[PDB]
Amino acid sequence: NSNICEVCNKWGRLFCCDTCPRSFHEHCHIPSVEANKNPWSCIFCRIKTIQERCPESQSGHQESEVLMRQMLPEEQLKCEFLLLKVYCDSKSCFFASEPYYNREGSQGPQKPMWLNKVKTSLNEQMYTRVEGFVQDMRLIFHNHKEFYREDKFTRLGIQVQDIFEKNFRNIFAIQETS
Ligand SMILES: [Zn+2]
Ligand SMILES: [Zn+2]
Ligand SMILES: [Zn+2]
Repeated sequence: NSNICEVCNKWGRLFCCDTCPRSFHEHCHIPSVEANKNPWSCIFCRIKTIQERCPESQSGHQESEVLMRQMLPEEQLKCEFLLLKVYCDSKSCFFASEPYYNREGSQGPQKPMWLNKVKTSLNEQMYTRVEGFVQDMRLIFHNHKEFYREDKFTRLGIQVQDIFEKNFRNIFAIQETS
């Protein structure tokens, strides 16, 4: 196995995947690494198994159809993985915890959102459809863009949204277009 966490790339107290070489800190993995389970397969392995069990699940889909899906186990899992993929980029540190807003010439968003709040919402099964999770994810970056205006710090929002959107199209097998 790897000697660093796959998500945050740091050493420490790591839990090792039994079906691939990846390793994780307890609360870096989503869901948090399970108490027992021998052997244990990580989220990457579990997502791979879904695809292998239903090869056709990789044929192209319409975003509109994906967003209306109910958060049954497999969609719950895919959303956990997509969130994990955002946390894997170091730039996610800017969006992880609860933000605050006091900048001259700007007003805070009406509905603040951050990655840890989405993490909790997923953990407590608060979303009934994929749409709920994707809306909150996109809100994080949209709140950022609006608040930071012409400061070049706005680009952090663009960069992390691009990671989200690429991984969304990949995980949910969205039909490729120009
Ligand atoms: Zn970690
Ligand atoms: Zn694995
Ligand atoms: Zn099948």
